[PDB]
Amino acid sequence: GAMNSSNYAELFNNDIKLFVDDTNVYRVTVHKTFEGNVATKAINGCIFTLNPKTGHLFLKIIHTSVWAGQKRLSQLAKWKTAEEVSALVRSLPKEEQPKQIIVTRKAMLDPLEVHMLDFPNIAIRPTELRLPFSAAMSIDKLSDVVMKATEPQMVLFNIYDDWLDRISSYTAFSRLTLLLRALKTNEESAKMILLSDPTITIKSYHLWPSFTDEQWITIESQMRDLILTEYGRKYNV
Amino acid sequence: MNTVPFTSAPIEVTIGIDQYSFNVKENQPFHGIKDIPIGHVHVIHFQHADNSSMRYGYWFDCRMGNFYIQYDPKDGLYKMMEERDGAKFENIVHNFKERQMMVSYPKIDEDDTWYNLTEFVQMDKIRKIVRKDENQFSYVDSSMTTVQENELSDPAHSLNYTVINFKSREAIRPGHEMEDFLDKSYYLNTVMLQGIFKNSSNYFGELQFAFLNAMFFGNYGSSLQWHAMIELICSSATVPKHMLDKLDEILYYQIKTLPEQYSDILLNERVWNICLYSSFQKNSLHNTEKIMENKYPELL
Ligand SMILES: CN(C)C(=O)Oc1cccc(N)c1
Repeated sequence: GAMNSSNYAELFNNDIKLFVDDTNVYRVTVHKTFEGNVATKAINGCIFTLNPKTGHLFLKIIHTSVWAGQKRLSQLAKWKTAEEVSALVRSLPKEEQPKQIIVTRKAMLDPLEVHMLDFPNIAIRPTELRLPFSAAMSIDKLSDVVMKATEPQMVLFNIYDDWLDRISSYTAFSRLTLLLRALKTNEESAKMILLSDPTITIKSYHLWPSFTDEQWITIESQMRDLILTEYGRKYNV
Repeated sequence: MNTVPFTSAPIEVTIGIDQYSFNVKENQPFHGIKDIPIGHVHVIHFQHADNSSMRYGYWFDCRMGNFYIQYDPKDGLYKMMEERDGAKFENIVHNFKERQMMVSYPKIDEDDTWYNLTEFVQMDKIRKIVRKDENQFSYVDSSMTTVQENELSDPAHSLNYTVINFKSREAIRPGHEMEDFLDKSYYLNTVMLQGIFKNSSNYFGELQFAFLNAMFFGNYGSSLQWHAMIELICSSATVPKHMLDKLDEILYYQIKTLPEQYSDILLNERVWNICLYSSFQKNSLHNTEKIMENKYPELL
């Protein structure tokens, strides 16, 4: 069934599961033509496929060539997403395949379900949560690998860096969702918070700064302030 | 013109014969129905006055035998039976006609309704959907479930309609996932028409039979089947032109005949709005769209 606030701890049990977000698969800039009409130019995108328990991120880069000569691209994007997720599952050993795939947008249910007909024991589920995974292209290293791609490419990351050595996956997911919510609500401010101090670095093999436990509390506190504010600046309160 | 003799009418019952119906009182001197047109299947159906629960009835074709109705007080229903003794039957019928104990199948001469509702329905195909091979006629009632319903429980008492499922390996060619899901022509023309039904007449016959069981018995699984068979054609970009023209005629007469007060349960809003306004064939059902818009504009 649908994933919501009530069954949130299920994300961190020992049944393998993946979130799939398709927001950033088909991306365009809209511009004027010489004749004064409007046209779109596509840019590279990505499927965001995340194991919330382990932090393993399967980032399938979608190169603009996959749209050449195709119609109804927003619709095709959902089926392309489902085809790539299906290909990913088939590439994993049986004992690594997910038992559930949770899609962040309901329009992905039927495309994924049809592509996964071969896997009747994998549950395809929606969610009621408003998860901020679109903001993954606000993470600099992830954006950089997507824009530089010259061909289809899968890139593997751990979106939690080394956090699981010190915190649980519940706490790591909550940190991730807070960082991404902040980046989505006010990217510039959020990015100021994370690196305005020049002595805290991002390791070459990591995505986020090497904060101590105490600095993470400060950082997390600053992100919640941002989110509350912008919610005022937005609604005037 | 043939006759179906009733042994008696011991319980008050509304009797249907095709799209006609009449009331019979407890122990009324009623001995059957005469002047039944040859050349068509027919259905004779029952709703007891005391228990509107369970509409039930029998599909039959008088060319296949001499059939009569006799009430069974143990099982509590009117049962169809075959009389194998031809001279016994003729003598039975002639006596009741002489005593004018029978109602007349009341067909208006201009009226093609029943032909138009049963054009492609054959008894031999009914008997494969309703399996009871010791009889030449077929029992159906409001509660019988379909094979597909059982998968989602008595196999002997099921409606064995052709299983249609748009998210199934039969419907979706590996590697044509998006193509086959958004344009069901493969599934309609290759899997179902060429593979399973053999021709469109058998397809239309099952569609018509499913509608009639939905209308006369309120059979929910039959209504599901009728809508699924409509949707499979409407959701196909490539349909033979003769099939579309015949479908429009079929549906038109079904909508024409439907009780105005049953449209709330017998018509699926989603299927009809999709078929008439969003599907590949949205512009191919002129007669059906005009009668639906003038008779059930609320649904849409
Ligand atoms: C088989 N049916 C048609 C039948 O028994 O009809 C009659 C004939 C004779 C007596 C009575 N009771 C009814």
